[PDB]
Amino acid sequence: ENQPWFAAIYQKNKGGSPPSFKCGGSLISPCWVASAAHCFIQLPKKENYVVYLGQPGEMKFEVEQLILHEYYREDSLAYHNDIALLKIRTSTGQCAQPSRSIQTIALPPRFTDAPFGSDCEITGFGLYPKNLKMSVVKLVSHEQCMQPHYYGSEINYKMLCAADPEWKTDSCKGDSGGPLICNIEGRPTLSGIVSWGRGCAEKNKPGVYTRVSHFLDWIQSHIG
Ligand code: NI
Repeated sequence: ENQPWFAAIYQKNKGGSPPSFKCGGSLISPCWVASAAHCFIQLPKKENYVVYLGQPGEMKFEVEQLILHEYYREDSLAYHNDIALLKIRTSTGQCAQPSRSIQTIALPPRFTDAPFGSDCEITGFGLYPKNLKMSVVKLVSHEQCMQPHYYGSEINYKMLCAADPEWKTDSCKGDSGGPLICNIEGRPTLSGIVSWGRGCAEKNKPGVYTRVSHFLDWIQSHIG
C-alpha cells in the first residue's frame, strides 16, 4: 500500500480535467524518486508529470528533472533497462522532508549473503491509487524460469526473473508500473521494477522485473 516511501506519479491531463494516475515509484532519496522508464517513454518531458508523497497526499512535487535510462529498449517480450529517475521539488523550492509518513526506502546493497532477499512483494492491481495490492512473490534465477517444473512443486505464488535480453522472458508489458520490495538484511529495499497492466497479477506463468541492484552505479552516478 502506502508506506512512507511510496510515490504516486500522475500525468498532467490536458484541458481542465484532473491529472490521471500513471505509474508508481519509490522515494530512494529526499530529492529522488525511482520508477519505471516505460511509463514516460511516450511523453519524455518533465512538465507532464506530478508526483505525490505522504498519505493527492501530504506533499506535492513537480519533477525538476526526468531521467530515463539511456539504454532503455522495449522488445516484443519485455522492458529492458526499465528504470527512471525523478528529481522532485516543491513550489517553494524544497525537496521532500523526512517524517513518519514520508521516508526513504533503502537501495539494494552492492553485496550481501542472500542477494534475493526475503518476503518479496510486488505492487500492482487486481486505475486509481488504492486498488493497489502488494502481492508476496518469489524472485528466482533464470534457471528456475522456463522450467520451474524441474526444480520444485507448484505453489500459488508468482515467480519473477531478472530482466535479461539473452534469456527469453515473456512477461506482461503493461502501460503502468511500480516498485518491487524485498527484505534485505532485515530492511525493506527497492529490489525491483515491475509493470502494471493485464496479465501482471497472474500466478501460473512467471514474470519479469527490472533488477535495481544491477543499476546501483548508474543510480548513484545521478544522485551523489
Ligand atoms: Ni545479480
